[PDB]
This record gives sequence, structure tokens and C-alpha cells, in this order.
Amino acid sequence: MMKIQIYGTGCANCQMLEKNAREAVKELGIDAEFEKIKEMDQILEAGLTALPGLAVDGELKIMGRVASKEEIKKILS
Repeated sequence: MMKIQIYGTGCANCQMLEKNAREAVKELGIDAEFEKIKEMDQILEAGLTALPGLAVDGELKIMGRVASKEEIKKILS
């Protein structure tokens, strides 16, 4: 349900929030599909200015530092 994009993958520590996001996003009561975007062409297209950009449902709010598990629940709840 929730379209979540992870820009960076490699150097980008999105890996942490990546796992937390899947369980929380889906568990919160809405499944989410996490597709990685290994290419700045796609990264910048998102709108983020940092590497570890995270755009959900077409809205990026994480750049240069992926969110935390506790942050997700607090951001959504």
C-alpha cells in the first residue's frame, strides 16, 4: 500500500529504517512496497538533496540520515 523508495542502499544506511519501515508500515495497518533506487537519476528525481533519501507515497522527508524505528511509529502511530 505505502509506496516507499530508498535512495542510496550502499553508503545509505537506509537498511536500518528499511526493515523497521516494512514491519511498522504494514503492521501499522497498511502494507508498503519498498523498492530501492540505485541511481541518482532516480534519487534526485525524488527531490532529496542528500544520499539516504526516503520518499513515501510521493513525499520525501528523510535525507542524509534514514529515520529510526521509534521515529516511524511516532511519525505515524
